Amino acid sequence: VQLQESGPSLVKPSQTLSLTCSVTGDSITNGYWNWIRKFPGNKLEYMGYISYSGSTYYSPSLKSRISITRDTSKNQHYLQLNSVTSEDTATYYCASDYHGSKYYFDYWGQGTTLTVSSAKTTPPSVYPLAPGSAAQTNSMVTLGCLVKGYFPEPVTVTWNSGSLSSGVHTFPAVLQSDLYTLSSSVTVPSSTWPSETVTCNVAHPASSTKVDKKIVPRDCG
Amino acid sequence: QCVNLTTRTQLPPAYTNSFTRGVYYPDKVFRSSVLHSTQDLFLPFFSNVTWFHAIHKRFDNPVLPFNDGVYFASTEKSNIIRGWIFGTTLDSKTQSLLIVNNATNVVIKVCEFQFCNDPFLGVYYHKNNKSWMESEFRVYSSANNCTFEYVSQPFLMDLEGKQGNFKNLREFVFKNIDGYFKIYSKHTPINLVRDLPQGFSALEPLVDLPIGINITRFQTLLALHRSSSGWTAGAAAYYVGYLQPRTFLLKYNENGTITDAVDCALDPLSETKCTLKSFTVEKGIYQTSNFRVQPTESIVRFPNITNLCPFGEVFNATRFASVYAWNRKRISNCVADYSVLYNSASFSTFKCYGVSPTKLNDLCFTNVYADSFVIRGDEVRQIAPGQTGKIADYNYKLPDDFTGCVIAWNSNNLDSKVGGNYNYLYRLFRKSNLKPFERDISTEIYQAGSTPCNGVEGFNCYFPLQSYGFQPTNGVGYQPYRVVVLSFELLHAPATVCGPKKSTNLVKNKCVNFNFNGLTGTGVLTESNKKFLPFQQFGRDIADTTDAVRDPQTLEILDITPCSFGGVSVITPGTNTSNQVAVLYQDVNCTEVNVFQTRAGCLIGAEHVNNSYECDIPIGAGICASYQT
Amino acid sequence: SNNLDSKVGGNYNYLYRLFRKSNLKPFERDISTEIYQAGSTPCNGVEG
Amino acid sequence: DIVMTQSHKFMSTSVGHRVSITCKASQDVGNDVAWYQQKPGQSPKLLIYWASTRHTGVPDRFTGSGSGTDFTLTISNVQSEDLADYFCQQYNRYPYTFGGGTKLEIKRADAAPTVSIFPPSSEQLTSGGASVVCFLNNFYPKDINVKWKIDGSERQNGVLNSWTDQDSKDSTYSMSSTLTLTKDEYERHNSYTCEATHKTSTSPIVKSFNRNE
Repeated sequence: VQLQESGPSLVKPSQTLSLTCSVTGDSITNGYWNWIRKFPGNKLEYMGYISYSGSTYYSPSLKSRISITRDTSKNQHYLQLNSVTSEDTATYYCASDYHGSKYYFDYWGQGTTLTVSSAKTTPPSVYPLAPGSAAQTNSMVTLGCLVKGYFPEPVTVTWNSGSLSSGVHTFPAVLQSDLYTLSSSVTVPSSTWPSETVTCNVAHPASSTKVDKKIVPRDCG
Repeated sequence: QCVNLTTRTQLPPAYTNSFTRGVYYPDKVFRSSVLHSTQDLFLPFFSNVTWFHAIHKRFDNPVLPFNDGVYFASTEKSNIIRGWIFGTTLDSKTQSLLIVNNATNVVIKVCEFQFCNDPFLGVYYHKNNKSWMESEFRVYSSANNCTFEYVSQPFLMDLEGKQGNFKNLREFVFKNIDGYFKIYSKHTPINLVRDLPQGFSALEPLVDLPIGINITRFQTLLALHRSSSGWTAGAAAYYVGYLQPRTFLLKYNENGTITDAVDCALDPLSETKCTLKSFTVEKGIYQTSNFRVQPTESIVRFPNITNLCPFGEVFNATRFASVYAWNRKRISNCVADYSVLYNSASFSTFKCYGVSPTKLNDLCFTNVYADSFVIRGDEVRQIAPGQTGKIADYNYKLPDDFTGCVIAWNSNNLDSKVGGNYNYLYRLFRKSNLKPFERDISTEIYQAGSTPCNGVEGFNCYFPLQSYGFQPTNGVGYQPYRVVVLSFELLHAPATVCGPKKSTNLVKNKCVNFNFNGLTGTGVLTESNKKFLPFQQFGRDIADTTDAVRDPQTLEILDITPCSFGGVSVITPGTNTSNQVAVLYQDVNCTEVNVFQTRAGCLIGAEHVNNSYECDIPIGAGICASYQT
Repeated sequence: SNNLDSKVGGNYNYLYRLFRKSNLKPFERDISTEIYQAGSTPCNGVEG
Repeated sequence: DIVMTQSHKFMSTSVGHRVSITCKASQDVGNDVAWYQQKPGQSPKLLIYWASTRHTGVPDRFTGSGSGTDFTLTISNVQSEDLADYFCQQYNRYPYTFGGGTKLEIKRADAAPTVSIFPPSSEQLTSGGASVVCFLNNFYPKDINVKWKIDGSERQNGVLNSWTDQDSKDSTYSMSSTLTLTKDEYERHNSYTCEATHKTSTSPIVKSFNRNE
């Protein structure tokens, strides 16, 4: 049975959270649907679950600020987490724990990262990173792709629509007081740049912003 | 400080024998023409000492311990030994002692010195105009928190480089007991080329340094001479010997100079002199000490593999009680092995609180109470102190200091049928909170309002014993878990199921240490042929000596034989002719201990001669020894 | 020592030692302020 | 509550060695011990169920044992594809409290990184921004010092450092040092220099550029 997570990635504090753990391939017949979050810093905590009988119980850290509903028609279930705080910013997952043919199994999905903050939505501004004209010559030329001023996390940054995968070093994001900052690097030979077309594709599904910045040698000497 | 020498060649520290070194004055008592026995840390004779020198490929400065006490003995010809570093961890975090000498004043300072990588001192520019003047100061980096400083009188020491034989002999005693460092010294000219001199010299103390600190490791500084990493050294020798709490016999002359010292833990000839307190050994057998075989290990024989606890009727039962009318079962007077309950691979819930399950083996409890009840899957986590829910506030509340366990198993094929299981009940409404170890079996109708209910349902009158729901169309984890909670506490009653050390250990025909129910001792368990009574447990001799026992849970007939013990008699003639001895142990055998069998023991050291001569020194049973050709 | 060490609002400047694994040795000062573990659970840094 | 305590948070394991991942929990869990395998950028998967049988699709190089509260996850034949995070868990009851995690580290020979400092583009200076990024790739170990030298002065405010995980192809590391500054600060300085201090060389890699071009 395939799993897929969906929902808004920006939840304001002291409001109602909404998610959708899509279950495709097999209907809810036997098994549970847990909820595991991932805090930044390799710390994990449990949230809750729901069954197909009508009995719901959650973690003792959350007394009554969490409710999970069910819907057997569209094979989907929502997650309502009321009165969220700044510590609830985590990557939410849904899984299932049920045995099969007298053997234990564990299925997982993809997961999405939800950012709980009071900041405003800012569209990203992609700026190119070109080397200097008096740099040292080398057979392998390093390029860059700078994304600064985007909210919220995460974003999808590729290289030449996924066709350029060799030498791609994905860098994580940092957190300043207002926005985020994403960086990336690639390794192309001297016969490729600037002879061929190198353009990093930056896509932001939260703000519907897609900026394709062509790597051009600006400015010249 | 940071620059280290690169001329270090790794050589193995071979063993070296010492003859009579390690003799000094024990205290401030001056004696003459007497023989007094002292008890202090001395160097044992014919022990194992180190082998290190200071040459221009072998340049070694090892790290030696100090908790047992060390002895210093060095033969010098050009004053190579400068000082030592008395520290604890060889770092700038603890308090250390640094005693060096730049041939002008004895620098004794008690500060917090910075331990460098490799301290070294030398003389520069040996080509022309040497003048024996030193300028390099690479012993330490800084010195703070100084509490004591000692400056000696200025003098002039000749540090010239002599060739040939040694001309100086400087020995030191480095020991520290109860925060009082004692330093001894002795200087005398000798004649020596390579080996260790077999001389005799008493060391006199110079000063007293009550540092009051702990010293664990130490090093030794060396002088360097070469005609900043390729510098070489000269030629010297120094030996380190570990001290032991032995006993010496200092022979004083008419002037008070120590002329002889005898270590009592070296040879059986010394055992005669340290007992009678006289070096002149006369004719006759003299008893010195008592031989005793030390035991190997401690063996306790309390439990066995039988007489287990009745856990079959508890874990493999059919039906249980509810959460409000649960039954309390007491388990005692047996032995419960916790290793077969962990690897059963059939318990879906095995939790324990309070203490670790690997730590309760060496821990004895007195009360075991199994609390079995049937709950759902959403009520197992509520069995915890300081929690709320439908169990901790309504049905069963744990105390604060609860150190019990939670044992349950799967009931997928036991309490799951098609149609619904309405067997067990649970209370839903209650006015007040609960108490630890409280059972509520009342079926009183809960009055939610002001009007009475009169035992029947009506306006604000609901049935408190709500029914459970067990259907095959429910979840997997909602099956009824047969939760059995164990209780443990400490009272005035003694322990029953603890286990002394283990199950069983059987080592025969050896001197082992047993442990019985009412008596302890050390003996050998040997075979026997008697027929004891089956209800007996022990047995005594005439004058109350345990010699034959019986295992309480194993029908065996074994006796208790004492180990090989007895006195030590040294057979030796007078010291005016020779010093050969004959080792004779009393009440021993020639198996457990030039071997001759005697009636008093095993005589090892004397040969068997069929020729009968005159009796000189008595041994026993008509056997005599004589020092003849 | 009430009129020499105590002040207004309470005195909360100095510290002392409360917990230890074993007993102290006679004539030895304990100035070790390092964080040591109790059993087999290491901490290695901040409190908690 | 169930406290899941591991041995260490960060360990090191070379290729061919045997690493014993121990998770000494304070409370006994029985035999319901499972372990995760979380790649950087993916979801954790099931590795060992019921502490005696491997999962379908997992090779035979992953073994597991333990007695009492002292479990041992013996990882034999540690290759580059086995570099993941491990979490001792239990399917006994809710909540599923997980451990801290143990990350391995493959040891190899030390090498020099590739330092390349790039000038800011002309499109960023139009809006009024300036960010000098000092790229550092293929360095070892993770502990490194990246400082900025602007006209002989060290700058602390405005430095954004973000390190990556260990790569599963060459066992190297990557990071990025972005110097966030204003537009007026860019016109008052000339030389920007970032250095990378390595343990195999006393002199760091000096990479600079001139604004006159």
